[PDB]
Amino acid sequence: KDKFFLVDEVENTRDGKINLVLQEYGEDVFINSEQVDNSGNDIPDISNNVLPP
Amino acid sequence: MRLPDPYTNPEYPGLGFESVNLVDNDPMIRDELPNGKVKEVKISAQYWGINISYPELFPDEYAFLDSRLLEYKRTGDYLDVLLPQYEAFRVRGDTKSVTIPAGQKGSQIILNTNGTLTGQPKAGDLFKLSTHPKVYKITNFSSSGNVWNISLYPDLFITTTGSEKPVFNGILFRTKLMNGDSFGSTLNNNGTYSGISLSLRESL
Amino acid sequence: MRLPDPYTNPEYPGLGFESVNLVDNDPMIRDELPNGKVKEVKISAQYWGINISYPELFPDEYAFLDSRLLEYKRTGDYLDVLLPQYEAFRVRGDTKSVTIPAGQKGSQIILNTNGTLTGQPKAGDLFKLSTHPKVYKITNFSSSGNVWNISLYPDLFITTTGSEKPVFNGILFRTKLMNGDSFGSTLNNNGTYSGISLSLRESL
Amino acid sequence: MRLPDPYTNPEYPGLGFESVNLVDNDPMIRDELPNGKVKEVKISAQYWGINISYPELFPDEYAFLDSRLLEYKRTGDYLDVLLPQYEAFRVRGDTKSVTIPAGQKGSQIILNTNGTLTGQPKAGDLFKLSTHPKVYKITNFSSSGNVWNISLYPDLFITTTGSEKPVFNGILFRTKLMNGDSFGSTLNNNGTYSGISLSLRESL
Amino acid sequence: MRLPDPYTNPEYPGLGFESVNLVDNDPMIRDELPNGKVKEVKISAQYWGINISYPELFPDEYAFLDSRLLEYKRTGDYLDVLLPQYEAFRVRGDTKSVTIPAGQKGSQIILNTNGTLTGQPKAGDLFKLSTHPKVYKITNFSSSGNVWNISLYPDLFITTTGSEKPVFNGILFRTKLMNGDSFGSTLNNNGTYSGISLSLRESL
Amino acid sequence: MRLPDPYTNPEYPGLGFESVNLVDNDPMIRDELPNGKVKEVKISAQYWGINISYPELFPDEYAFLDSRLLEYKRTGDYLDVLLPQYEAFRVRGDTKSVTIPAGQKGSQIILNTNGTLTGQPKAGDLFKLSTHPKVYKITNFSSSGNVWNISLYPDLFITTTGSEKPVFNGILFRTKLMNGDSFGSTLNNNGTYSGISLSLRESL
Amino acid sequence: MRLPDPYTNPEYPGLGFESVNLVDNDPMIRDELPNGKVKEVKISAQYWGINISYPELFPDEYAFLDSRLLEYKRTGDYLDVLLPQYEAFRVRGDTKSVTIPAGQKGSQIILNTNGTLTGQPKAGDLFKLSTHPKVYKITNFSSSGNVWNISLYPDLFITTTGSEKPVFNGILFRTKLMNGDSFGSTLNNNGTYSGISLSLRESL
Amino acid sequence: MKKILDSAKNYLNTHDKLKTACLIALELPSSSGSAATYIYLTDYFRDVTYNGILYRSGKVKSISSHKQNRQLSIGSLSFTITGTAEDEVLKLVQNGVSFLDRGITIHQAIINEEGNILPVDPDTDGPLLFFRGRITGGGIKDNVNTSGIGTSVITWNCS
Repeated sequence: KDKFFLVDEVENTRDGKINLVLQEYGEDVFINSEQVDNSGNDIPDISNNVLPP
Repeated sequence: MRLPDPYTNPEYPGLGFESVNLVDNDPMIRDELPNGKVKEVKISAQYWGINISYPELFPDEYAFLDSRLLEYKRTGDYLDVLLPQYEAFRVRGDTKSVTIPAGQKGSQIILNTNGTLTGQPKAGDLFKLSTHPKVYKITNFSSSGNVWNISLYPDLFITTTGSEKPVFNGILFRTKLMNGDSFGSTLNNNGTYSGISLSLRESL
Repeated sequence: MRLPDPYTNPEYPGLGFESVNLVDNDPMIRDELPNGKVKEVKISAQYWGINISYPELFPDEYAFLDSRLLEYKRTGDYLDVLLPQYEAFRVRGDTKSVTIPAGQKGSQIILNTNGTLTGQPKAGDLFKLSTHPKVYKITNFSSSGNVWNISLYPDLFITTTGSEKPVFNGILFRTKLMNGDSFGSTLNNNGTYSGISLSLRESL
Repeated sequence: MRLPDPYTNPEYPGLGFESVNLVDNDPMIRDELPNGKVKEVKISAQYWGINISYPELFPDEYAFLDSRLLEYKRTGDYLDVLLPQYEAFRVRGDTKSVTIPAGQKGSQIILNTNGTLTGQPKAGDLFKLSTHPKVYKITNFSSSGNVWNISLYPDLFITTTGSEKPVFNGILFRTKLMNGDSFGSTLNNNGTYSGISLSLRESL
Repeated sequence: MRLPDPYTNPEYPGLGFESVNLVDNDPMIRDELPNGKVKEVKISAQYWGINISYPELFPDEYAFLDSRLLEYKRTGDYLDVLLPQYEAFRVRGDTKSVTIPAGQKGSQIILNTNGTLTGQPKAGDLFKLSTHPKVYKITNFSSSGNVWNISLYPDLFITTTGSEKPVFNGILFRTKLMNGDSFGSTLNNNGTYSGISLSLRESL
Repeated sequence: MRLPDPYTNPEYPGLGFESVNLVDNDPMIRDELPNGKVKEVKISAQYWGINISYPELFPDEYAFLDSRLLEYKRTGDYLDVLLPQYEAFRVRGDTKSVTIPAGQKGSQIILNTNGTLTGQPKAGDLFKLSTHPKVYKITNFSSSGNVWNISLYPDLFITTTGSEKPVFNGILFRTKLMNGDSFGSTLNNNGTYSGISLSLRESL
Repeated sequence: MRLPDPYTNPEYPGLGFESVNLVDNDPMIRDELPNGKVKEVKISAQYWGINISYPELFPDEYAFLDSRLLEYKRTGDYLDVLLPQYEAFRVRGDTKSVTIPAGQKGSQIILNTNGTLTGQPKAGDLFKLSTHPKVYKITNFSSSGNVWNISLYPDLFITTTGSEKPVFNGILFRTKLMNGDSFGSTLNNNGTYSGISLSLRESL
Repeated sequence: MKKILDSAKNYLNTHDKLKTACLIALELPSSSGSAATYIYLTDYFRDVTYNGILYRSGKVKSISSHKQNRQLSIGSLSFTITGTAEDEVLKLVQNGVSFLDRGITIHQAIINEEGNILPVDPDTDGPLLFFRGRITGGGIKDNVNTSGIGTSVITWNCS
């Protein structure tokens, strides 16, 4: 819903059809954005999904 | 150069048009968006396509027609084609005292008849300017006094210079014969020529 | 604009559909799963398609028809048509005093006649909102006194804003021509234009 | 939802199936080795394909059929199709006291009728489980006392849980209407609708 | 398994080939040399192809036929057929006491009847070994008393081991269906299944 | 060499064209400009194409015909044909004393009969120069006493050197066969070769 | 091996050639230059193509024909085909005392008949050498005393060694049966075999 | 992003049939700097008088697509010319090397319901520029066949 993309390649034809190639990026990874991220404190855990008898 | 028809040459009744096909050729780039809206784009010009079919031809009729077609292909002229169904005489008078204001490049001709023309043109008739060979069809006509408002299907191929004179009767299609690269006619054992077709295209 | 027909121009009985094909065109992302289940997703908008076939047209009737069609091609607007098989006036009255409560999306619709309309719209009849030009098709009907519950095959394209008025009669399809690029008419030696047909397509 | 047939709706005799086409669709990868041995590989599922043809339809018959089809396309339901030639009543009784042992995933149903069912099913009949919509054809049947050994063409699409109940009569195909993307019917000048065909596919 | 036919099931006279096409399929590396000489190398194995066409089948006969065919498709075994035009019992007797000396490869074969068989197998008749399921075709015959010299069109697929017994009657082709993937049957309003046909193909 | 025909071999009336198709083959660089103007450039040489169809040929007549054709294929020379519809001897006299002044290129040609020829070559007739084997077609004629002005459809391939003599009668097309690669003749049980036809093509 | 015809086997009248098709197959590389000159290049050999059509065949006629064809396919021999229309006996005598000078590799045979042969061969007849199986057609023949000048369509496939002897009568085409990869014949319910065609090619 | 005049957006939304025209102003070589000439072409079906410059319509057949991305690179565009025209066949064949590094300005112009040009670009109230740059080479491909219809296409290349 209104996902943020960035144009990367616009092509104009004589028929009017315009070819686009957007580019998706992470979150708050732009120079203009507020790069401060507070959600990384919860470190992921190890995947020990096997157990002994 | 005029294509032989039973108006100028009634002695060859086989030269009549057994069936004409006035093809509307207006190439457009049509795109249908997923939101249900169909969109068109027009760049190229519109040219009237005429297809003529002929019956069995006797040796003299075929000789005359072939001589005319070879004369065309020799001098590289332009075949003129007359359609009888479009020869209804409505507007009569002099077309030299009528004036067309200049700068008209749209799809509509506004002309002051100056009261010199009797009758009124009907929608769907054939209309043509005197300085350009392109043939137009009147799609609408409103008369408010002496000034006429004629609406044409093909967008005006020329910008009026003020010297053009409308032509309503005696209109001919300045066609160029297509399919002339491989043009032939088989002669049957009974002496009549068969399989003659003229695919003409309006080369303005 | 309006496509000419015997209702608008009774003096031309040659106009009028010899046969009309009302096709249903709903694009869908259909997928045939390996387990036997068929999954289809509706994304592209649906549009009615109208294929009109004309009987033998005499030269004047065809002149009127192609004049109107060329005016269509010139001014570039939409071309409205009125299918006569759906012209059964099954609902009398004036629908201005009929209110459709706002905030309604989907196939179902609720409208209050306020005791004005006389006649029940049976399933299979057409339906069209006053503002939007889309044409729906009633599939089921159920009324509790004055309030009417109508189910339409295509989902409401726009959510009702509380001012849209029902149109149970004189429904016109806002269509666009699909044969314009190469549209030819043949004239027989009998004097009639034969095999005139149109492939219309509802826009938006 | 049931497709209208002259069982439920005899007042519309034009809705009968002029010709049905039960298509066996079981895609397989067949490879022919140069040593003369033809080898097959089966991965995808088998689905019964039903094709219905109709005669000329009067306005009321077409109105009813089109209303039902549009209701289908609106609610996204599943059309049920009944084939009269497969409605021979052989097995009669209660199918609730019969037990089907669980864990049967092959191409064969072993069921203990518990003496509650009279008659015996015939090879080539239609058989269906009560908990799955897929339709099976009995290819062989051997009865040794009360336990029946019914052999089915399509490999069991479900593993029996022990609660399924065999269904022998009143079997309907849970089909989904194909070719609905471009669905239409031409109305002739004589008032009857022609060119109506239903290509249905069993969407279990 | 056995394909049903009026010999196995006389109660169904509708079964039985309306027309059978016994095609010869020998792939070959044919090469057309520039000098006019045609060189062909036989590498791939040869296989008879059988195209069976059925007459109007009534519902019960088609039920039996497609039940048997679906049992074929289920258990996956081979489908034997008996061509009736080659069922002329031209050789009486029991062939168990007929010995075929071991170590024989190629078209020619030598078998000793030991004064048991009565009747001469003329050219064009079928022949089949007891062990291998391949079906040959006698092209020439020559006997010197009890010993018979038979020439077969396809070379002996397996070299005789001294125990293979001749089978001059009741020869069945071990075939596989080639129409299984999409096999539909149409039911007419007359009550018969029309245009039922099979494209069989001998396996190994 | 000469293609056999009833004029050269009257004893074989089966020879002779049942129907001859004289096609015109002028390759051209045609270009359809966006403004409606059609521009075509002539670069490749023009060549008449002759399609000859024969009636029912009896075995001896076909033996003569294919003997002559195979001699053609063997010695590799050209194959002359004489179209009989253009054999109207409209110009009497001997043309040796007719001079064509040198240095003439293009469609127009001027030749001085010096009061020798009797008869006027009307438009549509054939014309051929003594030296070059090209065959032209008169499109228009105009004479002032003895001097004749003839316009030919194909431009003069070679400029007149002052010695070329007109050939108004017995004009042969220097053609090459185009059906040689696969040319088969069928013999009926009635005893005649049916559907013998040739696709000739003028070389140079 | 000789193909069965109603000369050797008149008891099977259905084995006659209902229609033969002697196809001239001489592949060439034909290129048409823009200057109107058509140029050909020949590398590969010319092979006579024979196509045989058959009427409905009774069981015995088909049995005989199929036995012969299977014998052919078994021994890998060469079918010999006799065309009755080419069996006119003109040259009679001994062909052993006639001498052919060696070193003749062109498309022309010069032979000294030594006065031992009566009659003269006619153009379009069939001619063949005794040491090569290729069949030639005489395109021209001039006799100056005892030395004959026979001209042949296919260029001599062998260089004469001086031991070859001309063969004029009893000439057979050493053909090899094409379309034998998929060769079959459908047996109708009335007992007659239909759809039998032999596409033969001259495999010298 | 380049915004366009409000009336431009209104016309583009409301009107479904757009009569676009590509206006080409090609630079013409001159022996000395004392001369400066241009040849004006368009693919429309009639001459377009834009800013007092008469864009003739006979010759140009087709135009390629202009493409760019976020990385600087020398984009290229190629447009075709009818090879049946004598002027252009002569020009390309006998002067196609002196044409190198000569400018070109292609405009994408919408033609109103009348012949006037819809003012899309707000900076000049004129057409929206489509391409600009210099020629780099050319090419003509005459293709005739002894049977049928030949072809003659002049292809220009630009950067």
